[PDB]
Amino acid sequence: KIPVTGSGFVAKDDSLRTFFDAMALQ
Amino acid sequence: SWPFWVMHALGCIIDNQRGATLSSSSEMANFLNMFAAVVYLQNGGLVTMVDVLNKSYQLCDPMNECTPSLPPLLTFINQVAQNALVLASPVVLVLLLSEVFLGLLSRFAPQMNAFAISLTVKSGIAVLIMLLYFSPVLPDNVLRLSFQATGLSSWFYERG
Amino acid sequence: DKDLLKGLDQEQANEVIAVLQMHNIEANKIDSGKLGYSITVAEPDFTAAVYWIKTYQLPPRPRVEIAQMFPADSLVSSPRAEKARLYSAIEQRLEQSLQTMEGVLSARVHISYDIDAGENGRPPKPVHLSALAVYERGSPLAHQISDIKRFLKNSFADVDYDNISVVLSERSDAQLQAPGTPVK
Amino acid sequence: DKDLLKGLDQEQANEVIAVLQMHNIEANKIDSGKLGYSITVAEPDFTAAVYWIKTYQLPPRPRVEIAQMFPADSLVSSPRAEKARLYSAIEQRLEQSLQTMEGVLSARVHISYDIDAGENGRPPKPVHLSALAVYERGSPLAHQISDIKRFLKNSFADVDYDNISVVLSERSDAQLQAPGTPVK
Amino acid sequence: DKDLLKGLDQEQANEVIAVLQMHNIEANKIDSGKLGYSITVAEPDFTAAVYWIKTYQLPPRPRVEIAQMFPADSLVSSPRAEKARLYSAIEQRLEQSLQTMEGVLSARVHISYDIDAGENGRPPKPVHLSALAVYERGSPLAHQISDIKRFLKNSFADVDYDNISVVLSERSDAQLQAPGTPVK
Amino acid sequence: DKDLLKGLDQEQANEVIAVLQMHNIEANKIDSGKLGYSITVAEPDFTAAVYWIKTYQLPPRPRVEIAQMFPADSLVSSPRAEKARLYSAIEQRLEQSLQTMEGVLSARVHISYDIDAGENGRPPKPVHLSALAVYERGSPLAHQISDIKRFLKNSFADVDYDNISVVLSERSDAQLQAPGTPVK
Amino acid sequence: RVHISYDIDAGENGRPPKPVHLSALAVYERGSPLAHQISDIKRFLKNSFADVDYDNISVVLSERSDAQLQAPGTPVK
Amino acid sequence: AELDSLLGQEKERFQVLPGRDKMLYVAAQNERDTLWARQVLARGDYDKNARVINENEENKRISIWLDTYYPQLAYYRIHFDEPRKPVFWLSRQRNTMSKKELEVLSQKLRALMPYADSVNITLMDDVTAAGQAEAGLKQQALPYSRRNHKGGVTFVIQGALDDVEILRARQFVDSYYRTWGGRYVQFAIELKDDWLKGRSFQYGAEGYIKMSPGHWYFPSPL
Amino acid sequence: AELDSLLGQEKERFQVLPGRDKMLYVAAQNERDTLWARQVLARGDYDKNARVINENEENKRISIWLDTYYPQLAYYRIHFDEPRKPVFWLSRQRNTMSKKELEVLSQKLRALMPYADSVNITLMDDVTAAGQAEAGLKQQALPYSRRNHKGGVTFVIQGALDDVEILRARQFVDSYYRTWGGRYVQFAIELKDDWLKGRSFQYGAEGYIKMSPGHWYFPSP
Amino acid sequence: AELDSLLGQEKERFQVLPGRDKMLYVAAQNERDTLWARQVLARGDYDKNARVINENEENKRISIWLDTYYPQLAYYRIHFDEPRKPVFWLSRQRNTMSKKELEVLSQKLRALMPYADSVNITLMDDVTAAGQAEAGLKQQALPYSRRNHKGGVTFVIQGALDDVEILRARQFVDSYYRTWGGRYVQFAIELKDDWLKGRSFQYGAEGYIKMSPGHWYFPSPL
Repeated sequence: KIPVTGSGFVAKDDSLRTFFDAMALQ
Repeated sequence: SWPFWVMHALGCIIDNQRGATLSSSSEMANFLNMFAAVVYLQNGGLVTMVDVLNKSYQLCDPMNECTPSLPPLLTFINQVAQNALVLASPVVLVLLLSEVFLGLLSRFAPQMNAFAISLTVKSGIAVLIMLLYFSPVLPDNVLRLSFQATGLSSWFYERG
Repeated sequence: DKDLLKGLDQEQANEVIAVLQMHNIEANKIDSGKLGYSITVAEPDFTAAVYWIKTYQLPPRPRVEIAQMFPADSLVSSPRAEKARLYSAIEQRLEQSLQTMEGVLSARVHISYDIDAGENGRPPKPVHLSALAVYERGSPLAHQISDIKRFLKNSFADVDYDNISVVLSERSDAQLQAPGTPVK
Repeated sequence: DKDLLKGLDQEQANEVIAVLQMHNIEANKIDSGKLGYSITVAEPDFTAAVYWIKTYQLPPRPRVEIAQMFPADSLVSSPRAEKARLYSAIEQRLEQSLQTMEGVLSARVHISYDIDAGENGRPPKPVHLSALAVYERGSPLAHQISDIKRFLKNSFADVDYDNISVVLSERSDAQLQAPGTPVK
Repeated sequence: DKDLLKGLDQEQANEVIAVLQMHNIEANKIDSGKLGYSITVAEPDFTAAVYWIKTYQLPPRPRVEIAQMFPADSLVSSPRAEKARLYSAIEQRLEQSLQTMEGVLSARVHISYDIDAGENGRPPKPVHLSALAVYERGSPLAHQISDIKRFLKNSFADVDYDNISVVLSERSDAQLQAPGTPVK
Repeated sequence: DKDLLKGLDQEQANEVIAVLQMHNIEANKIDSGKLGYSITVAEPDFTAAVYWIKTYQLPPRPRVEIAQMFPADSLVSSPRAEKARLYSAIEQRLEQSLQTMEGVLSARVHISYDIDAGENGRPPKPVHLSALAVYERGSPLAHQISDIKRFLKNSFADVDYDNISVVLSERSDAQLQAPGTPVK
Repeated sequence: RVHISYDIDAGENGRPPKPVHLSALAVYERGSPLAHQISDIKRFLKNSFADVDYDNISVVLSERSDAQLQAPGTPVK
Repeated sequence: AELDSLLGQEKERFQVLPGRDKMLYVAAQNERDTLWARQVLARGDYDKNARVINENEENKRISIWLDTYYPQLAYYRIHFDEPRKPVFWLSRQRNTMSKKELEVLSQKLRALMPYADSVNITLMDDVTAAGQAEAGLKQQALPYSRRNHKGGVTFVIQGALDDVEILRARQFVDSYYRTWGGRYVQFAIELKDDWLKGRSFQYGAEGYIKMSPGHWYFPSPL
Repeated sequence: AELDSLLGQEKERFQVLPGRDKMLYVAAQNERDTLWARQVLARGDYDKNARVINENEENKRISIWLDTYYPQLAYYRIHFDEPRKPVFWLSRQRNTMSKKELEVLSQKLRALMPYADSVNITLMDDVTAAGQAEAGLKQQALPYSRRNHKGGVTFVIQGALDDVEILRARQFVDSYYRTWGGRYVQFAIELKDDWLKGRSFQYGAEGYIKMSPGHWYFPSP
Repeated sequence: AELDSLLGQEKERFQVLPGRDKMLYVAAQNERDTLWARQVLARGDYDKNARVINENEENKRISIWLDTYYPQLAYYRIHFDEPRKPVFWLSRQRNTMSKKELEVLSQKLRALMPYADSVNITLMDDVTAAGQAEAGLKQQALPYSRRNHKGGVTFVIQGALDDVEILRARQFVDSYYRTWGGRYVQFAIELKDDWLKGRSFQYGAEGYIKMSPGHWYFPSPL
């Protein structure tokens, strides 16, 4: 029920803390 | 102080209609305001006066500049006024209808001077009809009109 | 010959004939103008007919609704007198809308009345429902128990499936033949 | 000619003949002017007609609207007595606007009413819908569910598809031949 | 010749004949003066029209608008009681303006009502729409859904393209030939 | 010559003849004096004319405007009821001005209304427009849609080109020849 | 015949409202296995109200008496 | 006064079978046509004897006699698609009846129903009645849980189903009940909400329910 | 009078056929004219017996007979494009019937339909019925998920479909169901709301949905 | 009274053709003139028999017969400019019938249409049907997206188009559906709220990357 094919992060008006914490696994 | 204000406003209407205030151009209205104070304080009472200011700190914490939200404030005065008129509804209709009923007898007997007679009889009538619904009708509206904490969202919002 | 009820209404008269024909006694309906209807029987069936009057509580009372005891003609109207007339028009309209379903002959629905939750600081309670139904025979009445629960679920604010209780049955055996006249 | 019922009006009489003809009996609709209508059947048919009167709860009651309990002729009207007259006019418009779809013959729509929001400061809750329908037979009624829930979704503020429930069925089999008079 | 209905007005009588003519039976439109109209059919064609009167719920009720519940002649009008006429007059004017397109024969639009977000301090919610339409056949009715959305989108303050739902269909087959009398 | 309608309007009778003459059936506009107009059709064309009555929803309602249920005769008028009467006169005057352009036969214009901003704490939002138009055929109607948006651009405070939507179309085929009487 | 428990004092004071109790009586047609007929009524009676439990309802039921169909008889002397 | 004119105008929904015990038999199709004929025979405009039979009634009528005189019998359904020669669907892997006493069953069944000329006994397989019942419930992509046990299986459909999967699953069972009968395989469709309605729990062999962030409940191992 | 004058004025929508069981069958085209013709035989202006047949109603009557005398049969539909010589679409990859036992079926099917003269049985393939349905579902640009199993496949359509996809879906299923029928392949349209509207999320192998700046949701794999 | 006098005054918008089964065919040009002629034969002012044909529905009458007796056939449309010699547009690169069994189809298509004399068969090419739809879509300067697959292609027109981009796209498709029909190529005009008209990109460490075409689009906050 999550219709996308690839891999990646979609950000809709994040506050630069929940954005950069999501890059903390790569 | 909403239901105490209309109750103090209630007693001033019944005081003003019966005479007794025409020395301007009151003790009775003080009596109802004390009475609704005690019957509010007994069942619960003070538990709901502290709860609305404990929740007020959860939605109006300072260094955030919350305001009292002007556009629903502008109907506050008629909101207690329409609660004032319907609470003073039944006793002003009988006193007014009795006067013109007396006035039709002055048209039937010309030198009665029913204005003088109107002052002697109205203070007993204006208090008697309100004794019938004093017991079952007044004290529950006092508890109904107590402002509760659930409506705290509609009067405020923080600005940043 | 002997009378047993008189002065009935139209719908009270039609109920007495339909019960006695189930129990093999034949009665007669005679109109009397402005004094309502009247119901007579024969001579030997009179002793048994009074026995069925006592059990079935004839004549039937008029059915009672909750909006009858809080009339709108009163110039005052408390909020306990407004939610009760609001609930009483919903619990007749859902039952009358239930009669347009597939195979239902009769139904009766009840709603929970909540009036004292708004006067104090207490939160409003959840709302419960219950329904009855009589189905036409030949129906698999184990599979028709989930469409009434689905329709009645989100016709209100927020119910669960435990608060809805529907118990239903198949119709009785049909009475179609005449009683027969007692000859002597 | 045993008389069954008298005093019915125009819309009540056309439902009685449509039910009796399903069970192989015919009637006569005799007009009486100011006293409404009247319905008579024969004597061997009298025992059967009184059986179907009690089961189908005939005569039908007139259908109830919520706006009848709150008249617009009052002097002052509360906000509780205004959202009940507002919500009652949309749901009468929503089932007449459902008849202009293809295939549909009848519909009934119910809305969840808000009661506590008029006197309290609580925010209102989500609104739930429920609908009934009768479809002309032969239609692929499985693919017909996705259009009514889509149409009913964005006719309000914010609903979701788990709060809308549609239970629909095809109409019954057609009655096209005459009953036949009972000769005896 | 048994009578079905009487007392109907002008607009009702041309709909009852239009339903029976779909089902291969004749009808006569009899006037009665100020007492409305009446309709009579023949005796072999009596059993079919009673079955179709109950199903299509004929005669039709007059179509209800929300402006009929709030008349302008009241002495006091709330702000809650004035937006309801305002919402129910824009809802009729776009319906009369959609009929001027190429191919549309009938349409009905429903606006999402919001009334409790005005007196309070909450911001007003987004407005949702839902429209129906009927096109003449022979048209590519999948490509004409994009300009009805384009016309209604910037007719309000701020809507999106997914809070509006248009469900449309083509008209039925033309009935041009006579029903035909029963031969006796 | 069976009758169809009576009690109509001068413009309502000029509309009934215009739909039937599109569909190859004739009519007779018999005047009744003070009652109004009345349409009687021939007997073989009676089945087809009834079918076109149900589809086109005839007789036509009078076209509604928003300033018809907020009349200017009352002694007091809210600011909510004063911007809606101002806005209801611009979209009628703009319609009278749109028909005098080069090629426009008819048009209809809607403006986004403002309700809550009189009392809510928000300043008023931008204006959104929507327009329809019917052009005489032979016109290069892809280039005409940019001359109406320029005229509609600076008819408000500050609107953009995205809040104006113009959907226009060439006119239909001409109906010029007589229907033809049935040979009886 | 059904009976409901009445509450008067709780609606005015700070005391919470009490639980709701139900009791029903019934006269059944004879020939019925009336030990299994007691569970549909408690299932029906529970969620026709705000907050009741299954042990505050008590059903007492009985089959009807034998039918009386014959005439008494006139006293001859 | 013949009987076939006493019925309706269309002589295609009824079919008159002459019995062997001086009684005519009219075979209807549904409950509505049985009441159309039972009103005719109840008012009494036919001086001889006649009876109306059905499919749902006749399949429950000759099972009371069969559940008394021939108990523990494994059968499926009796079809009356040809009313002069019905077909008895006997099971194969659950009986121990020989060839000789099956003619005794085909003669003690013929004398209780007089309109049948002969009864045919076919042995239907038992696992092919559930492999078509599993494949049809798999085409609708519905969640289920099969429970195999001795002498009958049980398919459990629980959860919060939506509106299309209840109509499509109610249209599938009655088309299965119409052909196989409800003796061997039973459908148990049950609509209930999320059990443990909003509580977090730790399932499997050591279970506990969390009434609150600081409250633990220890029922049966979830 | 004879039957073809007792119907309407348009003598083109019905075609009467004389039966073998001393009847006369009329072959309508939809449910709107069958009630027109059944109104005629019900009011009683014809002396002998007659019936009104249909495409879909007769396609359910002779399927009730077939699942009583011949169970575990793999077929799709009987086509009634010419009502005097119908064509029966039998499956190929799911049955083992020889030529000798196909003539008993084609001669016992003639006695159930007295209006027909012969039945032409052809063995259709099983992969082309699902290859035109899958390729027909990509042309409408719809997201789907095929689940294969033995003896039937099914296509489930999910998501927040807009108004053009729930009109192209009905115009495609009814054109495919009209040809093949719903015996082998069945569609299941179910529509849910999007959990991702104003939310930020990471997609791929370790997918999660941030329902708030401080609230994570780990979904099912 | 002959046939072409009972119709309207202008005797050139219709076209009366003699049939072979002793009937008489009238050839209208649109759905408006179809109801003009059908009112004549319904009101009953003509003694003999007559039928009404049409371009959009006679292409449907012999496509219902065609997808029963000749499945897996690739064709586009039948043009009826001269009704005594219709033209059938087959596919060249997707049809594998020889010359002997193509002449059987023309004599079998003759029996469905009793007004026609001989149906002409030509083999249209399959990439020319896609080149006219592509070069005609670039000529209007419309942002589109092509999806190639086996047995037909499809073109999607997404985005938040304005009124001119809707009017040019809607006008070209209806002048294209007339020629080739919608059996092979389907158009997918849809309005969504994104200012980026169809396309989608992901951005990391080198620039932008054009994503594969999918159904989900990002809603645009601007």
